[PDB]
Amino acid sequence: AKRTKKVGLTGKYGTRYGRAARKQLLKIETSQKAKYTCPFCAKDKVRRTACGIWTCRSCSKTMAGGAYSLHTEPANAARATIRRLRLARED
Amino acid sequence: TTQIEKNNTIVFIVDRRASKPEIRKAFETVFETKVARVNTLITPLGLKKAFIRLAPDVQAMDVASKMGLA
Amino acid sequence: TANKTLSRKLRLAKKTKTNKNIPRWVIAKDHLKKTWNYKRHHWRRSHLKL
Amino acid sequence: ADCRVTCRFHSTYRTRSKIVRYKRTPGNRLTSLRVKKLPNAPHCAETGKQIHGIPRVIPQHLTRQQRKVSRPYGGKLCGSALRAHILESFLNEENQALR
Amino acid sequence: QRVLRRLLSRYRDDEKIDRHLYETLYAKAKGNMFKNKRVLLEHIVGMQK
Amino acid sequence: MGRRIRVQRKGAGSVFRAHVARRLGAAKLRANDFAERTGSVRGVVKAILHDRGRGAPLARVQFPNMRGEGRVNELFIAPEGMYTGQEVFSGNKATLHIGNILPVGNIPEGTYVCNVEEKPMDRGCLARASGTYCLVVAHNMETNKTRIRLPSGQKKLISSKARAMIGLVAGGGRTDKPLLKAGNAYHKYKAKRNCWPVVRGVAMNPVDHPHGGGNHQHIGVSSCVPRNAVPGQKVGLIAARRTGCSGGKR
RNA sequence: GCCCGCCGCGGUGCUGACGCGCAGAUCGCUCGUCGGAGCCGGGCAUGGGGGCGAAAGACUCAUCGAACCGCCUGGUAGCUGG
RNA sequence: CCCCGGAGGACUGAGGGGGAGACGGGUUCCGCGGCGCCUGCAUCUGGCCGCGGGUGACUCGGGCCUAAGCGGCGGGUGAAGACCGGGAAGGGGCGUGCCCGCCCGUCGAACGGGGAGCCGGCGGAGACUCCGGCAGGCGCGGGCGGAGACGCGCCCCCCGGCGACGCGCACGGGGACCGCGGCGGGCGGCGCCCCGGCCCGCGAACGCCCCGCAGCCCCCGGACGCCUUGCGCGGAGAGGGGGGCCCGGGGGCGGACCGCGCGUCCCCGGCCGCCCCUGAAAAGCCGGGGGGCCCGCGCGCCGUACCGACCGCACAGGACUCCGGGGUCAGCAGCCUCUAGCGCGGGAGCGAACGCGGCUCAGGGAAGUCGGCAAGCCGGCUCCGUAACCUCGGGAAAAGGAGUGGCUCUGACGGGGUCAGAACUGGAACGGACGCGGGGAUCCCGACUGUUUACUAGAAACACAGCGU
Ligand SMILES: [K+]
Ligand SMILES: [K+]
Ligand SMILES: [K+]
Ligand SMILES: [K+]
Ligand SMILES: [K+]
Ligand SMILES: [K+]
Ligand SMILES: [K+]
Ligand SMILES: [K+]
Ligand SMILES: [K+]
Ligand SMILES: [K+]
Ligand SMILES: [K+]
Ligand SMILES: [K+]
Ligand SMILES: [K+]
Ligand SMILES: [K+]
Ligand SMILES: [K+]
Ligand SMILES: [K+]
Ligand SMILES: [K+]
Ligand SMILES: [K+]
Ligand SMILES: [K+]
Ligand SMILES: [K+]
Ligand SMILES: [K+]
Ligand SMILES: [K+]
Ligand SMILES: [K+]
Ligand SMILES: [K+]
Ligand SMILES: [K+]
Ligand SMILES: [K+]
Ligand SMILES: [K+]
Ligand SMILES: [K+]
Ligand SMILES: [K+]
Ligand SMILES: [K+]
Ligand SMILES: [K+]
Ligand SMILES: [K+]
Ligand SMILES: [K+]
Ligand SMILES: [K+]
Ligand SMILES: [K+]
Ligand SMILES: [K+]
Ligand SMILES: [K+]
Ligand SMILES: [K+]
Ligand SMILES: [K+]
Ligand SMILES: [K+]
Ligand SMILES: [K+]
Ligand SMILES: [K+]
Ligand SMILES: [K+]
Ligand SMILES: [K+]
Ligand SMILES: [K+]
Ligand SMILES: [K+]
Ligand SMILES: [K+]
Ligand SMILES: [K+]
Ligand SMILES: [K+]
Ligand SMILES: [K+]
Ligand SMILES: [Mg+2]
Ligand SMILES: [Mg+2]
Ligand SMILES: [Mg+2]
Ligand SMILES: [Mg+2]
Ligand SMILES: [Mg+2]
Ligand SMILES: [Mg+2]
Ligand SMILES: [Mg+2]
Ligand SMILES: [Mg+2]
Ligand SMILES: [Mg+2]
Ligand SMILES: [Mg+2]
Ligand SMILES: [Mg+2]
Ligand SMILES: [Mg+2]
Ligand SMILES: [Mg+2]
Ligand SMILES: [Mg+2]
Ligand SMILES: [Mg+2]
Ligand SMILES: [Mg+2]
Ligand SMILES: [Mg+2]
Ligand SMILES: [Mg+2]
Repeated sequence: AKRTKKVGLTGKYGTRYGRAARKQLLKIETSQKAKYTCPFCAKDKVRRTACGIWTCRSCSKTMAGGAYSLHTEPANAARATIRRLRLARED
Repeated sequence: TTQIEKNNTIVFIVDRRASKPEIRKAFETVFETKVARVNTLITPLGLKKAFIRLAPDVQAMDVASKMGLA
Repeated sequence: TANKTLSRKLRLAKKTKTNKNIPRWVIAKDHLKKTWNYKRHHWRRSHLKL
Repeated sequence: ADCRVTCRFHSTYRTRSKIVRYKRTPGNRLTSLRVKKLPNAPHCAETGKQIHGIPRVIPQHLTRQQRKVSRPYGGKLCGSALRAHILESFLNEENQALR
Repeated sequence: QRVLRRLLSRYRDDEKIDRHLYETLYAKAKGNMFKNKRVLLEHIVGMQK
Repeated sequence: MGRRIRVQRKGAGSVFRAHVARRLGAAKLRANDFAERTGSVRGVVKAILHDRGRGAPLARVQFPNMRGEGRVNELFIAPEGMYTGQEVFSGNKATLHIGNILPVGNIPEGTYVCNVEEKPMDRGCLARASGTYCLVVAHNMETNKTRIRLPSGQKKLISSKARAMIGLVAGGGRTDKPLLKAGNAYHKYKAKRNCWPVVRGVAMNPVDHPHGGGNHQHIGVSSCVPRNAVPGQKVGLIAARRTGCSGGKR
């Protein structure tokens, strides 16, 4: 049976720190606890080990990524643009 | 005296700057005998004491008697 | 302390060695009336800093 | 009875190299016996896993035969790593000469 | 849970039950379906029948 | 008429020196040499590691010894997407891939770069913090200068033989999580410097600070101080063009 | 950096004891806290108009709105005593 | 005699008034003798006084290594004292003559790293140090097997390893401890009962053989399974069958009485969780690639006695760390206790006021007082039953009720206690000592945990996350 209605994993904080901070942390902490898909392993086993460091627990690659998620939107866009600029440098 | 009569060991005061090899050599050359092992300590007054065990085929009674130690 | 350097051991040893009274034959020989050696010390009320 | 014991080391500060166990002696007495730390065994230079075949003893106390394995890169690579290196070298030779 | 797992394991090995019945009951045990060993043995008879 | 204030005491060092114990070392680009200056050199990413006091991670990368036998170990600020066992390249002829080091003259307009040198060969000093980058804006060949955008948004001319690394720094988003507690701030600053917690000037006596004293806590004069004020006087807002919180900038 | 509670660490009230003291700050009962911005030991660093301070003008060896030691110095006093 | 002995009566109560170390003290240690001083009373006592004595190391520590640091460096600067510092033609192997080379400290830890020790005995005072026995370390002298995972002399350059590391609720294994019975040996009491009470029944380091869960690897082959308290794992090859390696451990033989249990402490194991925190270094020792080539003897220097005998002018203060039995119990709480140890400036008489620490009081119940200050009420466990408001997490033990002993039985869980139920019975009693919230309706201030005027102020003051310049 469901145990809380809204607070989710922020129920560890009790009544402290106010509503806006707890609302921000629910999102942040869910993101940083999630399992991600290993871009090499093929499997969903990547977990965070430090702020920007992600390890695949199956194939054991280590990767550099975001603070609280494996990929970031700026990096997605930058990688796409750099790939396009390379391809334009191939005649 | 118990130490000499059994355990075949004799007790001296020596110069504080003397090590175990020097002590063994000096006892051998002076008393014309055979040392086996040497223990040492410095007393609370600053003297050096040597426990000298002679060879298992020598009588400390006899060497100490020739000394005058009895 | 049970873990002391030889230099501190030797200076302590000299204090112990010299903490003594005037011999009686010395008193007779030198014709003394003062018979207490006032450079003696006792461990309970001393502050040897050696 | 009373089985309490006193410290065996020079000081009583209980660091990780000053750990003892307790044992009963033939004279009916409770004695303290030091518990040495156990060194790790060598690990793979490529993947960091324990090399198979070497006991967890400092090599100064092992005979020469006991400190080694019988393969090229015997104590340095785990064998999967050796296979991978051989394949890399040969196939790269093949793709660098003759296209 | 150790008592229930020991009994279910023995049967599957002896081939008293198949591997699929074994897995269905293993899950039901971890879900608190059985309060003791006797109730579990009766549920096995029924499934087998 | 007072004592020395807190900002005056930090310059001597003592308890205000950086906590550098168990740091991995200084992070740098590979030194420019003959082989990179004429061609390209190859390295392999060996590890990705966390550095004490630093938000972004570092990469330990191994190259061959180009003047002897053996190998050579380098520490890099890690671009996001770099991974253990990757092959990186460094030279005038390296390709356009995340993690490679190229002269900024050979890098096309529109590109994200990190760890950029402001003068050639100094080994990299711009856009080094987590999530930062520089854009390559334009090339002027005759003067042999490149125009870049710094993370503040300022524009700058640098030489075209200054080198950079392709990509953006990993660890981005770090500041979007609130510190919840005094304890989280305590741990964060314990990894860096003795700079925390902070006591306000108006909470002090006049001997300790120029904002101190009074029967109500209050500064007393304007807290905009001029640019040429002397040490001990230069507290508050230093040489402010304007103040207050109003919208509508750009 | 959750709650009751032992050692520990602290120090609320009795404006209790004591106040020619057990003591130049202690004792009894009661009380705050007890997984943490937690408590303890050793080594090391910062020196006087300087240091150090989650800020009380607090602390810097019973000394602090400027330590202690010797000297300048038998410092000067239209002021008190002889 | 407050000393010694015997008998009795008590206490400290395993976080000890016990047994031992680090620091500080420095001979306070031991034996014999003694009472001039001290031992705020006495003394035939003694840490006091006199006279003799006393601490033994290849294996314990220091010496070595490096930490945070500190010093040194052609020189640089300043009136000097001195302070500051890489840009300097900076040293080794050997064997002539060649060859290799960028530039510090045999300063800094008696808790970090660091080759190697166990048992029995002997003395007034020493022991991991002596003696006897049994070992270990470092030195010096007279190319093969397998299918495979794997099994069975050096020197230089480079690549590596060990040394070498955080926290946590659980779960698992070993050791020690602790209990319950059997059997052997010995006690004590005994008015009645008593095969029912008490004490003793011991096995080290080290060497050879076997045995070791988890975990990692090999072979076959190719998949709706395997599996934990929790998880976790598999075509990047599971399950099944057969193997390899590690495992601070256990057993057998040496060295040399018998079973069965819950629990506690310590270490270890595999996982899982956490971090804007990611949890030393070096000496020393070893491996890989490439290339060139049994028997004897010894192990130096320093510490080692004792003590909370230390600091507070001598003292209810202050003063780091080991080991940790039984009963009641949730328990390292309180209360009683085995082992061990037993001072605390002295006694006797009387039973006034007053005080200091305690106890009980009819009827009333805050009328007392600036003020319920002080005191008292409540309190364990199980069941029942719980409002406003709210940041939806709380409020909450809200408020309020009921039961609880002894004895004789019954049921449930795979030898072990727990949980549930019934009959009988006792002044109308039962958390019978001990331990242990009083509650509620509101207003002001500060969001919260935290900090502070050592010695008259703990707060509304400081800090804080957040916000802004
Ligand atoms: K001593
Ligand atoms: K003294
Ligand atoms: K002034
Ligand atoms: K000033
Ligand atoms: K000043
Ligand atoms: K100033
Ligand atoms: K100051
Ligand atoms: K601070
Ligand atoms: K502040
Ligand atoms: K002011
Ligand atoms: K307490
Ligand atoms: K107070
Ligand atoms: K009173
Ligand atoms: K007190
Ligand atoms: K608590
Ligand atoms: K300073
Ligand atoms: K100072
Ligand atoms: K001053
Ligand atoms: K002064
Ligand atoms: K003076
Ligand atoms: K002078
Ligand atoms: K003066
Ligand atoms: K005057
Ligand atoms: K005057
Ligand atoms: K006068
Ligand atoms: K006597
Ligand atoms: K000059
Ligand atoms: K100078
Ligand atoms: K040294
Ligand atoms: K050191
Ligand atoms: K240390
Ligand atoms: K040491
Ligand atoms: K270490
Ligand atoms: K190799
Ligand atoms: K000794
Ligand atoms: K009377
Ligand atoms: K009276
Ligand atoms: K009243
Ligand atoms: K009245
Ligand atoms: K009250
Ligand atoms: K109640
Ligand atoms: K009952
Ligand atoms: K406040
Ligand atoms: K708290
Ligand atoms: K507070
Ligand atoms: K006050
Ligand atoms: K106060
Ligand atoms: K308070
Ligand atoms: K207040
Ligand atoms: K304050
Ligand atoms: Mg010695
Ligand atoms: Mg103030
Ligand atoms: Mg001012
Ligand atoms: Mg708490
Ligand atoms: Mg509490
Ligand atoms: Mg005069
Ligand atoms: Mg004067
Ligand atoms: Mg008692
Ligand atoms: Mg004595
Ligand atoms: Mg007297
Ligand atoms: Mg040793
Ligand atoms: Mg050590
Ligand atoms: Mg002794
Ligand atoms: Mg360490
Ligand atoms: Mg001793
Ligand atoms: Mg009234
Ligand atoms: Mg507050
Ligand atoms: Mg005060």
